[PDB]
Order: sequence, then C-alpha cells, then structure tokens
Amino acid sequence: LWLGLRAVLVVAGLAVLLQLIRGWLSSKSYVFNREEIARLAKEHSGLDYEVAFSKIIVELRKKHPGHILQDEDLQWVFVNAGGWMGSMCLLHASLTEYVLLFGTAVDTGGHSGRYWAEISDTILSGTFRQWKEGTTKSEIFYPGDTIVHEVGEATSVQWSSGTWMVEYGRGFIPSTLAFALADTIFSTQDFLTLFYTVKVYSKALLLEASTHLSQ
Amino acid sequence: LWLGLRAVLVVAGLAVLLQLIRGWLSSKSYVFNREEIARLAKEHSGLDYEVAFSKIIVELRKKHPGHILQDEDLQWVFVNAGGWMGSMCLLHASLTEYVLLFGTAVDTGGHSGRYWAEISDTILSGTFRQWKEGTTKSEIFYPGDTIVHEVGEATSVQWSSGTWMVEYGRGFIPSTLAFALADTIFSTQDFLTLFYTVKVYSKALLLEASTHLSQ
Amino acid sequence: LWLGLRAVLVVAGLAVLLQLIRGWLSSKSYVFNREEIARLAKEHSGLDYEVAFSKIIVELRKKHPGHILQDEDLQWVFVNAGGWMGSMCLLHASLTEYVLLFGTAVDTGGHSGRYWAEISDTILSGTFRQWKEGTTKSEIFYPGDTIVHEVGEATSVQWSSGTWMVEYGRGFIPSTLAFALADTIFSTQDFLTLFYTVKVYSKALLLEASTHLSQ
Ligand SMILES: CCCCCCCCO[C@@H]1O[C@H](CO)[C@@H](O)[C@H](O)[C@H]1O
Ligand SMILES: CCCCCCCCO[C@@H]1O[C@H](CO)[C@@H](O)[C@H](O)[C@H]1O
Ligand SMILES: CCCCCCCCO[C@@H]1O[C@H](CO)[C@@H](O)[C@H](O)[C@H]1O
Ligand SMILES: [Au+]
Ligand SMILES: [Au+]
Ligand SMILES: [Au+]
Ligand SMILES: [Au+]
Ligand SMILES: [Au+]
Ligand SMILES: [Au+]
Repeated sequence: LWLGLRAVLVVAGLAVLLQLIRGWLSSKSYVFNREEIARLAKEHSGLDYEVAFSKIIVELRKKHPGHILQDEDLQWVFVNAGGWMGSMCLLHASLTEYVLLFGTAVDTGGHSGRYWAEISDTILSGTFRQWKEGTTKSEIFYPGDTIVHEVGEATSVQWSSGTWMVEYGRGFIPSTLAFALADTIFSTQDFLTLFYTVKVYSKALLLEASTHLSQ
Repeated sequence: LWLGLRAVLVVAGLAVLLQLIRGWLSSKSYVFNREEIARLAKEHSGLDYEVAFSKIIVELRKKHPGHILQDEDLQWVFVNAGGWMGSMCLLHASLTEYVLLFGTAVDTGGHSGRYWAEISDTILSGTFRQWKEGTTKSEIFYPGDTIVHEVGEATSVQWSSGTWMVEYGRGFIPSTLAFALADTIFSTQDFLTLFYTVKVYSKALLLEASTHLSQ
Repeated sequence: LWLGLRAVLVVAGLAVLLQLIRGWLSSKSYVFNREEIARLAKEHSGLDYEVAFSKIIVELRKKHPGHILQDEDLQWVFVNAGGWMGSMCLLHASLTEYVLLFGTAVDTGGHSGRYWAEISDTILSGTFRQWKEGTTKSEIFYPGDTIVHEVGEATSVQWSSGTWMVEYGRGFIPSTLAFALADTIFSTQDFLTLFYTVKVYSKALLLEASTHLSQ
C-alpha cells in the first residue's frame, strides 16, 4: 500500500482544501453584492450601452474606490468558452469576487459552464436565451432582466448580435478560469488572448492586494 | 525485434477485434429496427413533442418489454458534441443498438460526427438542416421526415430553437462515445454531464444484461 | 547545464528557424498577388457562385499555368476550426502562399484564428459578419466586398447559410494548420477530414515542387 500514499494524499488534500476554501467563502466579508450591481446595471439598461458602461464604471469608482481598475488597465478581451464567443471588460477581480462588462457583437451560444461561483448578469442591451438543465424549453431575457447562474448549475446560453450586460461573480474565481480558457486552449489557440486574460486578472489581483496593504 | 512487438500486437488485436465485432453485427439478432422506430415516430409527428414522447415511450414499453428504462432511470442529459449542444433522453442502449429522444431548445449546429453506427432521426418538431460532405448546398427537413446518417458518413447538422426528434442507432455503439463526449472534455468541462451520460448508458446496459439472464 | 540542454537547443533552433524563415519570406518572389485574387473574384461576384468558381479557376489556370491543381485532385473538404464549420476547395498552396474557395452551407461562426499569415477573402455570395478585437460592434460584408485578416489580428467571424468566397493567404502557411485542425482533433474527431486536408496540402506542395523542377 506504499503507492497508495500519493492517492491518499491527493484525496486528503482535496478534502482539506475544499473545507478551507468553502469555509472561507461562506465566512468571508465581501466588497460587492449581486443586488448592488443589479440595481446599478438596471438603472442604465438602455439602447446606448457604451454610455451605460461609462456611467457604471464612474459609479463603481465613486462608491468603491481602490477596487476598480484604472482606465489604463482596461481592455476588451475576447472570451471563447463552451462553444460561444464574447468579450469582457474586467473592472474588478479578486480570488473570491469579480465584476465585469460582458457581451457579444455576434450571434453565439453554447454551454454556460459548471463552476464554483455564483454569477449574476443584468442585461444592458440585446437578448439572452437561457435553457435550464433537464427541461425541453428555454426562456428569453431582455434588457433590465437579471439571470442568476448559481453554483453547480449548467445551462445553455445564447446571445444575439448586440448583447451586452454587467456581470458580478462570487465564489472561487481561479476555478472559473479553467472553463473560461478551455476553448482558447483547444479550439481557437489564441495564445495572445490567453495572455491578455491572465494579464488583466493579475492586474486586478495586484490592485486588490495593493488596496489591502494601505489598510 | 522486441521494440516491434507492441506494433504487431496492436495491429493484430485491431484486426481480430474488427473481424469479431463485424461478424457479431452480421450474426446478432436485433431488438429494434430503423423502420420500426421511424414508423413509431411518424405515427405521432402531428402532435406536441412532449405528448409524442409520452405516447412513444408507452408504445415502446408495450411492444418491447424489459428493454426500455424505467421512469426512475430517465433524465434529460445535456449533449455537447461537434460544436453543437442539445439534450437526450435515453430509452434503450446496448453494445449494438440505442434508442433515445434527442433535440435542442436553442439554435445550434456543428459536426455530425463520423463513427461506426447508422443513425436514423425522425423529426417530431422544429427544423433540421443537413449539409452532406462534398456538396455546396444544404437541405432542411421538417416534422415527419427521417434523416439517415449512414456509417462512415460525415455531415454538418443544424437545429432551430425548438427541435425534437426520435433517434435510433445501430452499429458499434462504444465507438461513438469518443465523439459524443469530446466537447464535454475540452470545451464545456461539464464532468457532471459526463457522469450522467455514463450513468444512463450503464443503466441501459445493466437492464439489457438483466433481461438476457432471465431468458 | 544538462537539464537545460533541451531548452537551450529549442531556443537556438527557434531563433535560427525564425531568422531563416523571415529572410526567406523577405527574399522570395511570390506567385500570386492580393489585388490580383481580389480583382478576379470581384469580377465574377455577380454570378452564381458555382459559375464564379468555374470561371475563376479557368482564369487562374490561364494566367498561372502549372500552379493550380488539376480537377482530378480537387475536392471539397470540411473545415472545423475556431468553433465554426465550413468547407474548402484548395486550388493552390505552398509553404508561403495559398489560394482556395471557402464557404459554408450552414449558419456558423467562431474565432478567426490568430496566425502568421495575411488572408484576403472576397465574398462571392452570402453575408460575412466580422467583429474586430477591442471593439463592441461588428460589420457585415456582402458579395463583392473583401475582408483583410492581417497578421497577428484576431476577429470573430460569422457566416450565413449560403456564404461562399475566394481566399488568398500569404505568410508561413504551416503556422495556420495548427489552427485549422484544432476542432478536428479535439471536437469533431473527423480524422478522415484530417487525412483529406493533409492529402490536398501534400498534393499542392508536390505540384509546386514539380513545377520548380522543370524550371
Ligand atoms: C438569443 C436569441 C433569441 C432569438 C429570439 C427568437 C424569437 C423567439 O424564438 C422563440 O423562443 C422560444 C424560447 O426561447 C423557443 O422555444 C422557440 O423555439 C422560438 O421560436
Ligand atoms: C453573417 C450573418 C449576418 C446576419 C445579419 C442579421 C441582421 C443584421 O443584424 C445586425 O447586424 C449588425 C452588424 O454587426 C449588428 O451590429 C447588429 O447587432 C445586428 O442586429
Ligand atoms: C435549421 C434552421 C434553418 C432556418 C430556415 C431558414 C430559411 C431557409 O433558408 C434557406 O435554406 C436553404 C437550404 O437550407 C439554404 O441553402 C439557403 O441559403 C437559405 O436561405
Ligand atoms: Au475596456
Ligand atoms: Au469598458
Ligand atoms: Au427523460
Ligand atoms: Au423522455
Ligand atoms: Au473542389
Ligand atoms: Au472547386
């Protein structure tokens, strides 16, 4: 049973790390809340979505200083995952929370991904078709609506050519990256997009760590 | 010539297993039939696809007792493959045959897959666009039609947001799994859906084995 | 230094090969021209795309004899890449240039791929939606238009059910293959299509090498 040392170690480490991370997540104080982002995004859920982006970033920097990236560190990064393709503008990210502006300028759709995070999306423009698991019918959501993709849930997502939304996620953020880059690794092979994603996540993490040091 | 032992061994094993499986397929008595399933689905291709599903499952359990899964073992499982995403309800499966209810509640499309099985789909609702290999034109099929994906053939499939059909496949069913789970491994990473697929296939195989023991 | 022998060798080989390939591309005469292919395709972008294909192939074989594959070596091969699925008819290909007739008979879309080649597409029929990186809006191109996918650029492409175009690429063609087969390896697993792609590329390379031997 000597070679079972590695297997027992892996099982015990997974159990211990799950216990630690889950207790942390359920006892951790959080910066943002889904209702906050939802109200902020629904206030600006209009036709013009670029002005909505600007106003939302301004409000977030006003009510949460030191937690939103500066304009210098902002860039739209492609996101290929689950068979769909969109783009993201990451405003805030940590090990447990993230806030971004997501959306697509083309018709896409695929698997939503099943990860260890709860994600709220408030549509600013476009249409969002969601197909829940185990059903045979889907629902369409319009600007102003907010869809909550809960932890462990898997749905089919679909977006029209002009869809843009504000997204807030809470959970274990690194695990979500494993999904968010899968198609980038095995389908698109856009290594520059992989670098951009890692770079923006690292910049957000460094901002969050720098704010903690001053406090 | 020890380094060449592995290559000769695998080639010989592949040839022997291919001949054995093909002789089995040419000698095996079959439970279902393509024309039978097509006729059964065509009987109700005028109804709501859920009513059609109910009546088809009832008729299958009547005409083939001991070969269709119990309602307790029935569940809709997502299916991501070839760039498309749908869902399945597996009613019967063996090493050589399978019967299921397939379809999507979103607009999808992709590669049909090229495997060692013949697959018949009878559309109950929606639209089914098929693009055969080597051509520059596609064809759309409507409720009541039956599409035959032959062995070794590869086409492009596309389905609208409300498409549902009855599907019967015959051949070497395990050979298909490599395709039916590929996107689940490298794109969606939905290992829970992979577990569900393995679970329903194992339940169908165990049902088929249990029916053989009583006879 | 022993653990670094492989790493030092790989670094030196990559540097030497990059310099060699760049000096070759800078010191190589080219067979085709981007404006030439664009003009030839736009002159016939008013006909049925099959008649356009025929006339374009005739003109290419007239103005460039010995560089376009014979009709016996021409076949439509499926192309699954970046999440989209179309088909190609390769007319000319070398290590530095390629000319083909691309398009899809289904509605598809995905990642354009980011490789080391500049690619011009002249739409003969259908519609072509392109979404550039860093932007929030896409543009639609119609028959007669020419899209230039530059080196290092990454976009989102989308095509309607009847889209067909003439495509000319120049750069390091092998670098593109890594993209053009990703979905074929990890999603569709249509290894017969992979064989067809390798076969047509090898036929084009052998034709181009045979033309050099006579000269
Ligand atoms: C995200 C793309 C949305 C496209 C909107 C198409 C107009 C409505 O489409 C309908 O939506 C229903 C539920 O979603 C589907 O079940 C129906 O099949 C479909 O006709
Ligand atoms: C390639 C498939 C083209 C389908 C055309 C659908 C009708 C056009 O649709 C419009 O096209 C614009 C251009 O990107 C988008 O910005 C808009 O969001 C979209 O509504
Ligand atoms: C699967 C959903 C299909 C949507 C129906 C679109 C209306 C018909 O669309 C037509 O069908 C033809 C055959 O497929 C295509 O070749 C044409 O390009 C397309 O215009
Ligand atoms: Au941005
Ligand atoms: Au932004
Ligand atoms: Au079911
Ligand atoms: Au069912
Ligand atoms: Au051809
Ligand atoms: Au052709």
